[PDB]
Amino acid sequence: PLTLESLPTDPLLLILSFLDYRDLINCCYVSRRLSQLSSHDPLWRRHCKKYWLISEEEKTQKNQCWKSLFIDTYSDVGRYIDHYAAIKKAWDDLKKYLEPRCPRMVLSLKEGAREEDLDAVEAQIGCKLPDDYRCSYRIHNGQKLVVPGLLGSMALSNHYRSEDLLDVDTAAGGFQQRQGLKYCLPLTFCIHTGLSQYIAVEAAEGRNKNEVFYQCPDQMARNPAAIDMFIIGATFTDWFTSYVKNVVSGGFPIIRDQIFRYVHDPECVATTGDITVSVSTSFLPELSSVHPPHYFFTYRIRIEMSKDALPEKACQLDSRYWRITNAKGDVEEVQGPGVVGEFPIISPGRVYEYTSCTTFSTTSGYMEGYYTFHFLYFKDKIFNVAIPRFHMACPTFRVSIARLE
Amino acid sequence: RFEVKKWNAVALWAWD
Amino acid sequence: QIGLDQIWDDLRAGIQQVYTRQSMAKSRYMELYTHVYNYCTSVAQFVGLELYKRLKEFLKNYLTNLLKDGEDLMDESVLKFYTQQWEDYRFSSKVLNGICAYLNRHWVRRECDEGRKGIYEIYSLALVTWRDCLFRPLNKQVTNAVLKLIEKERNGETINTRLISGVVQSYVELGLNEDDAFAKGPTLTVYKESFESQFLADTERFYTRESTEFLQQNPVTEYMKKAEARLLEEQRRVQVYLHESTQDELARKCEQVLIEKHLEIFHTEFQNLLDADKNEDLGRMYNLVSRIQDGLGELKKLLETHIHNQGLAAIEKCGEAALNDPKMYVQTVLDVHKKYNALVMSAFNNDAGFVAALDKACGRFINNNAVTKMAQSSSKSPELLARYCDSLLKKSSKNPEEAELEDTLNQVMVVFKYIEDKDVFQKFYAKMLAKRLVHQNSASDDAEASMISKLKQACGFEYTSKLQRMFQDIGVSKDLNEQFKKHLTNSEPLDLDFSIQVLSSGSWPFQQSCTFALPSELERSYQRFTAFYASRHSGRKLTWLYQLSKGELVTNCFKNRYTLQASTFQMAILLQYNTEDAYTVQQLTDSTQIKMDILAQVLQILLKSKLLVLEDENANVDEVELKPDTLIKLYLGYKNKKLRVNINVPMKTEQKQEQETTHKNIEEDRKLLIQAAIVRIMKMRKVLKHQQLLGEVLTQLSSRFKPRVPVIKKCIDILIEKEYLERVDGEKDTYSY
Amino acid sequence: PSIKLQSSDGEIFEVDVEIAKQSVTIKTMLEDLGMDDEGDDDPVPLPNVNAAILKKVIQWCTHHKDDPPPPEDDENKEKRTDDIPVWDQEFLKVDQGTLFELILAANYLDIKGLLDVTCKTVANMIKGKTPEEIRKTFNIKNDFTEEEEAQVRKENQWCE
Repeated sequence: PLTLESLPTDPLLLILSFLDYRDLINCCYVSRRLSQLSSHDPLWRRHCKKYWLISEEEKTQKNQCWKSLFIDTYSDVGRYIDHYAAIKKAWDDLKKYLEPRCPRMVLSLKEGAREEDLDAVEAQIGCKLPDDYRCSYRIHNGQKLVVPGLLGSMALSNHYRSEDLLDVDTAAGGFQQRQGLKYCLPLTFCIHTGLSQYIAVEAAEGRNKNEVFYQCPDQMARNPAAIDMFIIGATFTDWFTSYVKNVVSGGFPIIRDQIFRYVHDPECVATTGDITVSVSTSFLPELSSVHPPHYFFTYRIRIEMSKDALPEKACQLDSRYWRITNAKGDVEEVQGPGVVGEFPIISPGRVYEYTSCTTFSTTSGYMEGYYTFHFLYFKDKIFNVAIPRFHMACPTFRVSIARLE
Repeated sequence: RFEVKKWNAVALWAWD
Repeated sequence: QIGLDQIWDDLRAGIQQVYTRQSMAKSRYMELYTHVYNYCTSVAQFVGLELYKRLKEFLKNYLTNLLKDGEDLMDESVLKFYTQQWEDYRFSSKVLNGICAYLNRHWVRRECDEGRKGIYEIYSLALVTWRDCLFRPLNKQVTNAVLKLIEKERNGETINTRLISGVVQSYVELGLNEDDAFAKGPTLTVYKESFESQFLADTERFYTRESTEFLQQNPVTEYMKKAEARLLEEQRRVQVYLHESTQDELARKCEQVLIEKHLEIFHTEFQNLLDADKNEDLGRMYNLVSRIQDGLGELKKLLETHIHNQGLAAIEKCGEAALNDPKMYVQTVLDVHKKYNALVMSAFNNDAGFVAALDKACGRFINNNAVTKMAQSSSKSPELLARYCDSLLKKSSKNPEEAELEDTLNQVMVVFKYIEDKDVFQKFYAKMLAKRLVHQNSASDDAEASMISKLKQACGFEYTSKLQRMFQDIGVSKDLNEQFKKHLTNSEPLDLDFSIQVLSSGSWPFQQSCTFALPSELERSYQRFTAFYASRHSGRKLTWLYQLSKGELVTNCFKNRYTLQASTFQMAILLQYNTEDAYTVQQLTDSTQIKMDILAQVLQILLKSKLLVLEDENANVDEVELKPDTLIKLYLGYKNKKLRVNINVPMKTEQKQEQETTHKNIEEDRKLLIQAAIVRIMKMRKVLKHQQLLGEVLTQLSSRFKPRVPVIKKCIDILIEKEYLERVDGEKDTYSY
Repeated sequence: PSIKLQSSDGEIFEVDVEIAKQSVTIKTMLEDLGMDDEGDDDPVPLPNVNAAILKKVIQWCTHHKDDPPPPEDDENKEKRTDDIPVWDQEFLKVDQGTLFELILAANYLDIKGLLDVTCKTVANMIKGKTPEEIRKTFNIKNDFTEEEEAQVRKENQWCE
C-alpha cells in the first residue's frame, strides 16, 4: 500500500528531475503534494540552462527564481523552445567571438524584434514564416544596411561582396512574388550589388521548404521565369549554425577587419622548402550561372616564409605558373609573369597575400603549379614553391522547372 | 781546389 | 513519520556513545542511521533543520565541556591533551558524518545550493565547531607548547614527532573554509595564521641567537659547517612534523638569517681562506652563499682580484729570468691558471659567473704583468708565448712524446685565449714557423698541423691562412724538388747537389737579401733550375735570397779533409779563398757585392771559429773592428774534432734585430688593418662622433687585436691627409667619408 | 571478507564485502567505523527494508558488481532516461508498490545506480502523460477542491 504521493520528498525530487518541462508543468495538476514538489526551484534549473541557455549569472543579475525565469521567458519566446537553444547558442558564439575582432559588426547589430513586426511581415507577404526563422529575429533584428555586414565579406578588385542580415521590414519590402522565385523571401542584401539569398516559405515550383539558395540567374534562357539556384544548406537553423561554426572555429578567417568567406582546408598545403603555400577557396555566384557553366571561383593565396631563412634569402616572385585541372579532364596552363601584376618579395617572417580569379565549366577542379622565386641578395639561387591540390567546391546546381520544359 | 758536394736553397715566388 | 522529540533521546545517546568511544558495533551504527533517516523523510517543506540545530548545539556543548579540562594545562600537557582530543574527535566525527549522512546529502546539499550559507556538512560542521570552541581558546597555548618542543628539538634533544605532526595536521585541516567546503586542494588559511607565522618568526630569533652566540666564540670556518647542518636540519623538519608548504618559506628564512645577515663576515673570510687555498671550505662557502641570490656578486670580484694578484706575485717571483726563458714564464702562467681553474671547477661547481671572473682575471694578467712592464710593452707576453710554442715544436735532442706534446700545445692554446694582442703572436709564430720549415727543424709535421687546426678553431681563418699557405707551399716545394731531381736524372745533371724550397712572396715574412756574387758552379745550378722552372711554369719571378741557404765544402787544401757546412755567403767567401788565398775586405765588398755589416759579421764568425787566420793572428780575433784594408789569408792548419761542423749558426745581434723588425712590421700591419676597419665603418655609417668612432673601431677589431688610441689617431690623421676620411666643413667632433 | 545483512523481519543475507560496498551507507560503515574484528560476523540490522526487497538489492548489486563508476553529474545535460541497461529494465518490471519499496530501500542504503535506474523507470511511467492518466496509473486520488483546482489554473495557462 505505497503510492507516488506516499514517497518521501527526497526521492520524489529525483523522479521529477528526470521529467521534461512539459511533464513538470503537467505534474501541478496531479496532486497537492506534487504541486509543491513540482515548484521546486532547483528543478527548473536544467530546464532553463538547456532550453534557454540562461546561466546562473543571468539569474543573479535578474534576481528572480528559476521557475519564474522559465515562465517569463516562455511568455516571450516560448513558441520556439525547440530551436531557441541552438539559435541563441549560435548567436552567442558569434557575438562573443566577433567582439574582440570586429566590434563594429557587434555594435551595428540591432536589438530584438517584437512579435508585432513579425506578424505584420506575415500579413504583408500573406504567408507564415518558418518558426526557426522567427526565433532568431526575436533575438536580433539584424543590421542597418551598411558595409560591412554579418554574413561574410568577400573582397575582389572589381566586385565587392559583403552581405548583411536583413531586417524584417526590408525582407517584407524585398519579398519575391514573380515567376521563378515564387514564395521566396530574401534575408540578406549587399547594397554594393544585388545578390540576395532567398529563403523558402512554401515548397512549390520546384523548391524545398525552408532551403537557403543564392540568386543564380539563367543566362541562356531568355524567359525571366527561368531562375536557377545554389543551395547553400538546409533550413534556417542549419544554415545559421553552420555559418556561425565556420566563423568561430576558424573556417571563415577574419582579415581586413571583416568576416571573409574563405573555406580553407589545412591539409591542402604543399610547403616546399620553408615557405607555406596554404591556399584558401571561395565561390561567387554573382559572376556564375548553370548554363553556360562559369562557376566563378576565387581565392587568396597566403604565402609566408619561416624565420629560419637568412636575411639575404629574400625571394622575389618572378612569375606564376598555373595547372588549372578541371575535374572533366581538361588541363590549362598559364605562365603569366607575376601575380595580379605585382612582384612581391618574401622576407623572412613576412606574410604576403593576393587574391586570384578563375572560371570552371566543370563542377570541381584544382589549380596547382609553382611560384617562381629568386633571392634579391643571392642572385644565383633560384627556386619555386609548389601550389597545393586544393579543391574548389560549389553547391547544388538546381535549375528552374521552366528550364527543363 | 775546393769542391762543394751538397747545397740547398730557398727562393721567394712572387707573382708578376 | 517520526517526530524529532520522539527519537532525539536515542539519537543523542548514540552520538554520545560515538564521541565517548566505547568500541561500538555496526548494529548501533545502523540503528543511528535509521534514526536519522526516519526523521529526514517524514512529510520550508524540507525537514532536517531542527536536527541540524540539535547537532550544532550538542557539539558546541560537548566542546565547551571538553575545554574546561584543558585550559589550565600548559606546555607538554596541553599539547598531549589537544592532540589526543583532536584525534579522538576527528575519528568520531568521521563516524558521525557517516551516521548523519542522509541529512548530509539530501538536506545540507539541498540548502547549501540555494544560498543559505551558515549550514554545512556534519563533518565540516564539526571542524567549524572545533574552530570556535576548542581551537580559539587553545590556539596560543598549543602553539606556544609546540614552539617550545621545537626549541627543545633544535637545542639537541629528542622529542615526539607524533605530537607535533598531529598538531600541525589539525591546524591544516581546521583551515577548511566553511562557505565552500567543496573546495580545491588543502586549505592553509588557519595554518599560516596561527602557527607558520609564529614558528617562522620564532625561528628567526632562535637562529639569530645561535648565530651571534656561535660566530662570536668560533671561527667562520666552523660556522659554515654549522650553517650547512642547520639548513639541512630545517630541510628535515618540514617532512617530519610540518606541512609541505612551509619548506620554501622556512628555507628562505633560514637562509636570510644564517647567511644574509652575516654575509659581511663571509667576504672578510673569503680572502683569508683563499690565501691558504683550503679548497673544501671554499666549496662549502660557495654552496652556502649561492642560496642567497644576488649575494654571489662580491665573491666573484674577490676571487678575480685574488687570482690576478697571485699571478702577479708569481710573475714577480719569476723575475728577470722569465724574459729570456719563455718556458718558465709560460709554465708559471699556466700553473697559476691550472691551480685556480680546479678551484672554480671543483669547489665553485664550475659556475658561469665564477669561470667568467677567472677568464677576466687572467685577461688582465697575462697581457699586463711584471715581465711585460719590465719590457715596457705588452707585446712581450705573446712573443714569449710564441717562443715557447716554437721551443716545443723545434727538433731538440730529446723529441717530446706526441701525446705529451699535444697536451702541452693544447695548454698553450688555453693560455693563448687570454692574449689580448694576438697579432704579435701571429707574426712571431709565422716567423718561427718559417725559420723551422726552411731548415727542416720541425719535430713532427702532424704537430704543426694540429697547432694550425687549433688556431683555425680559435680565431677565424685569416689569422692562420698564411700559415696554412706556408705548409702547403712546403709540400708543393717538396714535389717540385722531386720533379727537378727526376729532370736532372733525365736531362744533363749537376755535380753539385741541389735541393730548393720555393715559397710564395705573399706568405713567408722575410727580408730581401742584399747583392751577391753567384759562384760559377752555383751559377750553373741556378741556370739549370731556372730552365726547369720555366719548363714547368714560366710567367713569374724568383728573388733568390741567400740569407737562409747553406751547403758543405771540401777543404782539400787543408791539412785534413773537412765537410764543413757553410751558408751561401760563406760558400762564396770560401770559393774566393780557393781562387786566391790573400784577399782583402775591400776586395770582398767590391767582388762579392755583399753589404759591409753582414759581411763583417760573417768574417767575425769565421775568425771566431778559427776557420782561417787574419793577416795577424796576435791581433784581436773576437773583438776586432775590421776595416776595408784588412787582409784575410787561408789557414790550412785548422784542426777540429769533427768534419761536419756547422758554421751557419745564428749570430747574437740578429735575433733582436729580427724581433724589432717584427715589431715594426706588426705595427704597420696594425695601421693598415685599423685603416681598413675605419674605412668599412665609415662606409656603413658616413657620420659618427670621434669617441664613438674609436669605440666602434675598438669593438669591431676586438675579436683579433685590441687597438691603441694613439695609433688610431695616427691612422685617422693619415687618412684625413689622404682625403679618404676627410673632415666635414668646420667640425672638430665628426666628419664624413 | 563476508558481511551479513538482516532485515526488519530478520533474515540472514550474506553478501560479499565488495558487493555491498556499492551502497554508500554500508561502505561508510565498513570504512569510517574501521571494521573492528570483534564480532565481525554479527548481522547488520537494516530495520527499514524487508526480505524480498533486500534480496533484489543484493541481486542487482551482484549484477553491477563490476559496474564502472558514474560519470559525476550531467546537470547541463538532459538526463538521458533511455540508457537503462536491458537487464536493469527487465529486473525492475515489478508492481508499483514493490518498485516504490525498492526506491525506498535504494535510498536507505544510498545506492547511486539502483536509485538512479528506479527513478528513471518511474519517470518513464510519468513522462508524456495526461494528469488523469497519471492519477489512474499511480492510483492517486485528486484532493483538489474547486478553489484549489482553479488556483493552479491561473498560472498553468502559461503553458497550453
